[PDB]
Amino acid sequence: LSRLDKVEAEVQIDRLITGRLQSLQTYVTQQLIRAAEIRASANLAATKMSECVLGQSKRVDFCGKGYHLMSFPQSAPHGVVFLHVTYVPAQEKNFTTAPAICHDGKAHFPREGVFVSNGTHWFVTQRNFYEPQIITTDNTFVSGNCD
Amino acid sequence: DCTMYICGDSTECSNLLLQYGSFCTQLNRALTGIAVEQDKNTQEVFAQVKQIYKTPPIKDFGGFNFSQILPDPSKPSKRSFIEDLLFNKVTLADAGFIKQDLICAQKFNGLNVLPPLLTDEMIAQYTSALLAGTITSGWTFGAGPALQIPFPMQMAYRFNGIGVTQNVLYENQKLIANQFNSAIGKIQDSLSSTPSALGKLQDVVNQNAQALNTLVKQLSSNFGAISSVLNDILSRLDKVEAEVQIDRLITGRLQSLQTYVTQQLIRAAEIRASANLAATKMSECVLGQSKRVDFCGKGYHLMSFPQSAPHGVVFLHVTYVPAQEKNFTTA
Amino acid sequence: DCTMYICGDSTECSNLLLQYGSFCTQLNRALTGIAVEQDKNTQEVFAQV
Amino acid sequence: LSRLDKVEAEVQIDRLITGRLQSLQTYVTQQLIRAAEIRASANLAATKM
Amino acid sequence: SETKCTLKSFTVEKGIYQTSNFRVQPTESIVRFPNITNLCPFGEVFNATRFASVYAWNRKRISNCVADYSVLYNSASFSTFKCYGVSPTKLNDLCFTNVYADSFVIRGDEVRQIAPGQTGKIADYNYKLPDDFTGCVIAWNSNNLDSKVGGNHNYLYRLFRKSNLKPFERDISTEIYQAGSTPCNGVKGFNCYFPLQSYGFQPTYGVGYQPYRVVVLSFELLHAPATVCGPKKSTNLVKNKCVNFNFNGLTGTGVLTESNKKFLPFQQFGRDIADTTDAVRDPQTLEILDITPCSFGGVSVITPGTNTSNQVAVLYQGVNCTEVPVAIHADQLTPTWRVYSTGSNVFQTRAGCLIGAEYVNNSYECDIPIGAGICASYQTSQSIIAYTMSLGAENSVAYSNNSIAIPINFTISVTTEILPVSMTKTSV
Amino acid sequence: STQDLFLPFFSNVTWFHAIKRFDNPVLPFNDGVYFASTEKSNIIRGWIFGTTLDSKTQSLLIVNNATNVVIKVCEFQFFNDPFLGVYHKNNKSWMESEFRVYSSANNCTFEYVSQPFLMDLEGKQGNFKNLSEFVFKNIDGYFKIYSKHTPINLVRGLPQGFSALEPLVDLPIGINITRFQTLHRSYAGAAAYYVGYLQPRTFLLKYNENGTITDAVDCALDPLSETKCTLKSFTVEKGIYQTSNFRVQPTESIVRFPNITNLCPFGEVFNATRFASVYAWNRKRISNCVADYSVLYNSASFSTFKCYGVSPTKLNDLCFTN
Ligand SMILES: *[C@@H]1O[C@H](CO)[C@@H](O[C@@H]2O[C@H](CO)[C@@H](O[C@H]3O[C@H](CO)[C@@H](O)[C@H](O)[C@@H]3O)[C@H](O)[C@H]2NC(C)=O)[C@H](O)[C@H]1NC(C)=O
Ligand SMILES: *[C@@H]1O[C@H](CO)[C@@H](O[C@@H]2O[C@H](CO)[C@@H](O[C@H]3O[C@H](CO)[C@@H](O)[C@H](O)[C@@H]3O)[C@H](O)[C@H]2NC(C)=O)[C@H](O)[C@H]1NC(C)=O
Ligand SMILES: *[C@@H]1O[C@H](CO)[C@@H](O[C@@H]2O[C@H](CO)[C@@H](O[C@H]3O[C@H](CO)[C@@H](O)[C@H](O)[C@@H]3O)[C@H](O)[C@H]2NC(C)=O)[C@H](O)[C@H]1NC(C)=O
Ligand SMILES: *[C@@H]1O[C@H](CO)[C@@H](O[C@@H]2O[C@H](CO)[C@@H](O[C@H]3O[C@H](CO)[C@@H](O)[C@H](O)[C@@H]3O)[C@H](O)[C@H]2NC(C)=O)[C@H](O)[C@H]1NC(C)=O
Ligand SMILES: *[C@@H]1O[C@H](CO[C@@H]2O[C@@H](C)[C@@H](O)[C@@H](O)[C@@H]2O)[C@@H](O[C@@H]2O[C@H](CO)[C@@H](O)[C@H](O)[C@H]2NC(C)=O)[C@H](O)[C@H]1NC(C)=O
Ligand SMILES: *[C@@H]1O[C@H](CO)[C@@H](O[C@@H]2O[C@H](CO)[C@@H](O)[C@H](O)[C@H]2NC(C)=O)[C@H](O)[C@H]1NC(C)=O
Ligand SMILES: *[C@@H]1O[C@H](CO)[C@@H](O[C@@H]2O[C@H](CO)[C@@H](O)[C@H](O)[C@H]2NC(C)=O)[C@H](O)[C@H]1NC(C)=O
Ligand SMILES: *[C@@H]1O[C@H](CO)[C@@H](O)[C@H](O)[C@H]1NC(C)=O
Ligand SMILES: *[C@@H]1O[C@H](CO)[C@@H](O)[C@H](O)[C@H]1NC(C)=O
Ligand SMILES: *[C@@H]1O[C@H](CO)[C@@H](O)[C@H](O)[C@H]1NC(C)=O
Ligand SMILES: *[C@@H]1O[C@H](CO)[C@@H](O)[C@H](O)[C@H]1NC(C)=O
Ligand SMILES: *[C@@H]1O[C@H](CO)[C@@H](O)[C@H](O)[C@H]1NC(C)=O
Ligand SMILES: *[C@@H]1O[C@H](CO)[C@@H](O)[C@H](O)[C@H]1NC(C)=O
Ligand SMILES: *[C@@H]1O[C@H](CO)[C@@H](O)[C@H](O)[C@H]1NC(C)=O
Repeated sequence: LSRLDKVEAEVQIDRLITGRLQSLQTYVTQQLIRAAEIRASANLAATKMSECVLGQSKRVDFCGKGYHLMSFPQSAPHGVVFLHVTYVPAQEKNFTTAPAICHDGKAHFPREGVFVSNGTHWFVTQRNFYEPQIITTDNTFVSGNCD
Repeated sequence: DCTMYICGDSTECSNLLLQYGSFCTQLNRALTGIAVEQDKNTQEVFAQVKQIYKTPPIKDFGGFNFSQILPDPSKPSKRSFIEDLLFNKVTLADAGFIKQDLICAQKFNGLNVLPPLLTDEMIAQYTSALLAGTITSGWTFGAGPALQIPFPMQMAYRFNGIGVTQNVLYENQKLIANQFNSAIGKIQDSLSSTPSALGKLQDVVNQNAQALNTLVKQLSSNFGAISSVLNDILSRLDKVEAEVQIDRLITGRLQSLQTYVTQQLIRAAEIRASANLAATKMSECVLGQSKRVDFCGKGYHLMSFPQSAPHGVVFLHVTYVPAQEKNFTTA
Repeated sequence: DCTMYICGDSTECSNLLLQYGSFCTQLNRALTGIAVEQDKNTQEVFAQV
Repeated sequence: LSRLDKVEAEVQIDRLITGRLQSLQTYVTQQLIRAAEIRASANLAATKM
Repeated sequence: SETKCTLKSFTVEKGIYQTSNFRVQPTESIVRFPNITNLCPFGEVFNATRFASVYAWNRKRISNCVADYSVLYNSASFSTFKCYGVSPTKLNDLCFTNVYADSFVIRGDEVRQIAPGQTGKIADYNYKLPDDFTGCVIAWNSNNLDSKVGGNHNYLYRLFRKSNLKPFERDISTEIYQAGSTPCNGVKGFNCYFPLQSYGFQPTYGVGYQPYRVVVLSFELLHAPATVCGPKKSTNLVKNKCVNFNFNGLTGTGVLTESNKKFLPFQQFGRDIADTTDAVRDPQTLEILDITPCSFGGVSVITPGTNTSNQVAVLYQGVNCTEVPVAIHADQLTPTWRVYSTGSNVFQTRAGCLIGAEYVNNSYECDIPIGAGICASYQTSQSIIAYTMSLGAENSVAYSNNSIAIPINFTISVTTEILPVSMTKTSV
Repeated sequence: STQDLFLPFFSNVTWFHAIKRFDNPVLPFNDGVYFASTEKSNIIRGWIFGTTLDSKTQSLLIVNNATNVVIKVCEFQFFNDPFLGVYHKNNKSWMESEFRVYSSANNCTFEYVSQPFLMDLEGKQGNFKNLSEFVFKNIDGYFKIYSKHTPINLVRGLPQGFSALEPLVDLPIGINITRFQTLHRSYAGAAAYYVGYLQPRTFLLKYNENGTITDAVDCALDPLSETKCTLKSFTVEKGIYQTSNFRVQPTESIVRFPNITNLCPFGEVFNATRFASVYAWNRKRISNCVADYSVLYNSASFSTFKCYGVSPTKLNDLCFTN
């Protein structure tokens, strides 16, 4: 302006205005896309809070790796941090198994657990932890025959 | 490449493009971000296991026959029959394995297609590892140390999961195995017969191809100038009034590039959402058994099997459906 | 309609709009895609039986 | 057109066309973003069903 | 240093940084214009005896000759030069399909009326130019050559017409115009004017009425097998090299190879989808030659952390790097540095060619990606190596139809997870 | 796809048959004229182009009189019944004695004689009917010519098939042409020609791999062809395809300006006695009258006209507040 009067100045002013308006529009569009991605992340965070912190989740690999027990939230700048406490088995032993027991000409199946033998005697154990028990009718339910 | 696309091999046009700042740099940054995001998507979808499990040489699974999903050693690649059908049905254009034909016109204008980090053989290796781990150990391999379990007992556990007592399997094993084999054969026939199934992938392939084609075609427009070719504009008009045409050309080509980049960003966001859904489905359905209604297929879910495909993944949901009911009196 | 909106009932303006290429076609394709997506959304929400 | 001869009608109509094309493009981009948000909401509604 | 330029910083993070892409500059230049030598008869155009009147402007055909517009532009006796679509300087470097030369004499104040889109009696009645006229107009006074004290009346123009003429339209009829409502016939009548108007050219007339001889060239360019060219001399042709070629004015750069396109005799150019040329018929040898710009590609710089080391690597995506030895630094390149092209460390991948890294066979976790399953890392006496990434540790399971494994002891682990929630507000 | 002058497909072409004795009618050349011939021994050899044909204005003359083809544009005074007449006259050859086409050629601005154009192709002796297709364009004073010659084996109608025309020569005749007449070889033979009319339209030109046009479709002939041109492809999938929007075109024009008739006193402005000085510049008010800026813009004694917000051309079609 201090160098050119109005008629020939408007020629440069319009070019500058178009350039700066284009830059502003690009900035706004990019901000909108980033905001959409952030809304997606925030919705995921809210769902994780509601299901892992306020309860216990059966969804695999959602609230941490392993069998979920509980969680604790922690604040952070523009975010949130979860501490997923999970149950992981450590040491396994190989065994011999069988699907049923035929004793009085009838098939026996476990109410809860699996049939297991160490090589000489048979027991029933819950699936995720070793605890042998003597075969009892309280452990088994009868249906069908042995053929 | 912004500079070649806008002002291919011209110092005079490069000098004018220099006056506009960092538009080209911003476009390159966005494109690089999208390119990295694609590898991130594939990584999260397929890399859920860190140890590659191997199927046993024996194939005695109590009557179940997995020949149509396990890899076939005779083929040089570890692809099964169904995966072969999936790779056959898709017409993938310009995979980018050194193009030393429309894709030739694209390349010479600065339009590059980069190869993916994970190859179609490594993806098949990941899929085979997942499938072998599932068929050998149930869901334990996704939760911790892999624990072997007979398949005829794993299926009894699944039936116990869907609220059916386990003796039903031990009394109907042969019939159940026959049903499963017949269903797998029906999938084989359906995928060998119909073609509209893989339209969901052919659509994104066509979208990318058509977007690149339109971007290529955009160079033929005058955008108000006397000619669409900068070489002739220079050869006819001297260094003074050629500016009045070159600035118009530069602005038009910049608008075309910006539109292309914005559309690519929106498409990438949609694909990212789809890939997140695919990863969630893998974790929920393959590595375990899900109680969510109509998530892992129609009916009561039992198990699932992953299969690779060009730019996608295919799940085979095995479900339990009652068929023959009888009316009764209750109290 | 791109040409109606920009150059309603003017052949001289239509000729100038012709020089710009496929902008109008791209806009029409995007709008048609959105329109089809709306029906797809309604169908997938309500047509589960 | 009824006031100015074709030569300067060019100089006016090109500016008008550029402005109107910019407005159309802005409208289409905003509609695309809104459609994406609505599609996410529709997917959530289908899952809730 | 180029990565430092790209990042606008003095510290670079561990990874791969795409930089300015390379291009092979042309090795030499070839000129191939048709070898005609006969001079164009511009004498009979500019410096002939007499010019036909504006209402019946003469058209003289000029073709199959070599013209030099420098001698027409450099003369100081001329008055006006304004060219459309072409510049006066650039005429000598370009060829013409055909030369349509229009010459006539008009008034001094009517020189403006030659421009297309203007309005005036001459443009309205006997000489109108197309809205997108291309060519040059030559204007200069000729009063001392075509003006007489007794009155020069041999130049005529039409006064009235039924309607505006089309561009480049010529009318010769002398029909009496019916200016009034009632029709008439015969030689003359009331409100019945003879279409042609006469003028008494005399030297006593001041500026603005003097006769101004005007020559207008309306050639069309570079969409046809041109036949009129400038004084540029031909040059021998070579193949299989990136060369700055120009056939009949088609300035361009690339490597040319004899294609198999059957150009029909009225066809001189072949074009791609993007309206760029793809083949050309040489004006001297009637074969057909394909044109492709010589190879190019991106440049990536593979580097470890700046504090860790300074040694780097280079990757050429999409380029079979057998051309890299051909990329000798005799001709220049967009990237100035070439010291890495020494060799003995060259490896080909599906993602391109990697130079400056030693390929090994042992596998590791993928440190920084290159592409197509190959990725590099910096370690041990330390250098940048390249290897195929390992998917994991192989582990077979002992399946059998009558064995199970159940755990005996358990461990409790705690795992962290970070999720962005919100971003900074901003108003502009 | 190209947008310019082109004949629509499936057009209702006018047809001719030279069965005896006959005459060649005169037909308009508005917006270009399509022309075809399935003939024997090259009976059709020329055309006459013009707007008045009676030496009042210029006209175009093309004749293939055995020795060579002549192209001539003059002030032709054509005869009312132009014909050509020719056999085995002591030389075993056939000679064309008569060239009765015009009587006056006062002023000529364009002439051309190179060679005859009876380029007969393979087969010989007219075993298969020869299709000589011609299209002529007269745009901005440029007369463009396209030509073809191909054999067909259909008995009477136009051969159902595809072809394209090569350009022959461009003629800068620069004359007004609204009508045309065709030429002949009068000596045992029958000839037929079609008279079609070019139109500004668009077609999808399907070039083959070798550079020869193999097929073409219209963009406005029928809805299927409109979908084809919209999709830029020759195959259409099942579905609904939105195409170009319609608009009702206006039936007639109405002019409604105020019905005042007194002429504006521009005489008291321009042809006034004296003006006021620049420091006290005069102002005169003019309203409620009839003006005409053409008489102000057409005077040659004036020096400068710079009109801002308005062009000098559009002044007579605009009305002013005050
Ligand atoms: C598989 O598990 C079986 C159950 O523990 C186990 O049998 C048990 O063996 C112990 C010996 O370590 C017996 O304990 C008795 O051992 C002697 C035998 O004379 C007694 O003097 C002791 O006082 C003690 O009572 C258990 O009675 C016996 N239990 C059963 C149900 O048989 C097998 O030895 C295990 N087999 C293998 C291969 O590990
Ligand atoms: C598991 O299922 C497999 C697929 O159904 C099945 O392979 C199929 O085996 C049959 C017979 O063994 C083959 O049929 C052909 O066999 C020989 C080949 O020369 C011919 O003599 C026959 O007439 C017939 O053409 C099928 O071709 C084959 N399927 C495939 C895809 O190769 C396995 O046998 C099944 N395994 C078990 C243990 O059940
Ligand atoms: C080329 O020749 C054409 C044929 O003469 C000529 O068209 C003619 O133009 C005149 C002038 O307008 C018309 O005369 C009629 O004009 C109006 C109708 O718009 C009537 O009100 C008048 O009373 C008068 O009858 C002719 O009718 C018209 N001829 C035809 C066949 O339409 C062109 O103008 C000539 N072109 C050039 C550039 O000179
Ligand atoms: C077919 O029509 C042609 C067009 O009129 C006609 O061309 C005419 O040919 C004669 C002689 O060949 C020319 O007469 C002049 O020819 C040369 C020119 O230098 C001189 O040596 C002669 O003495 C004589 O001056 C005509 O000028 C020429 N017509 C035109 C318009 O140029 C053919 O002769 C015609 N053929 C037959 C068989 O009739
Ligand atoms: C449990 O057993 C499996 C394999 O079964 C055993 O095979 C013999 C070794 C013998 O001990 C049989 O009685 C068993 O039935 C073990 O898997 C093996 O592990 C070792 C490493 O310890 C490895 O070298 C082998 O390759 C594995 N077997 C196969 C077929 O790959 C498993 O380790 C055993 N678990 C424990 C806790 O001992
Ligand atoms: C990279 O280029 C080289 C040569 O430029 C290719 O080597 C050619 O390979 C083909 C196929 O085996 C042979 O017919 C040629 O004779 C080879 N050329 C030479 C000079 O030896 C090489 O194949 C290319 N790389 C890839 C991956 O295709
Ligand atoms: C067209 O030709 C005619 C006749 O050759 C020209 O008319 C002659 O013009 C001269 C010059 O004034 C007169 O002396 C003659 O009397 C005219 N003859 C006739 C019969 O009128 C006419 O000038 C030519 N047209 C052009 C544009 O030159
Ligand atoms: C016309 O005459 C001048 C002066 O003699 C001469 O220089 C010029 O070359 C002539 N014109 C042409 C076209 O040669
Ligand atoms: C150029 O010169 C060569 C050698 O004399 C000749 O064969 C060729 O025909 C010439 N070019 C043309 C276009 O005639
Ligand atoms: C790089 O090394 C220097 C010195 O060894 C160290 O101070 C700096 O922290 C290192 N960079 C990072 C990012 O830790
Ligand atoms: C890797 O092994 C292959 C064969 O197993 C051999 O040809 C190649 O030379 C080896 N690479 C190196 C760097 O030794
Ligand atoms: C062609 O037009 C003539 C005359 O109007 C008419 O008799 C004939 O039926 C038309 N034919 C077609 C196919 O339109
Ligand atoms: C035969 O040809 C000659 C030369 O061409 C010619 O002079 C003669 O008149 C011809 N014969 C007749 C009968 O015209
Ligand atoms: C002034 O006088 C001239 C000469 O007669 C006349 O033509 C002109 O119309 C007059 N001015 C006006 C404005 O009428």
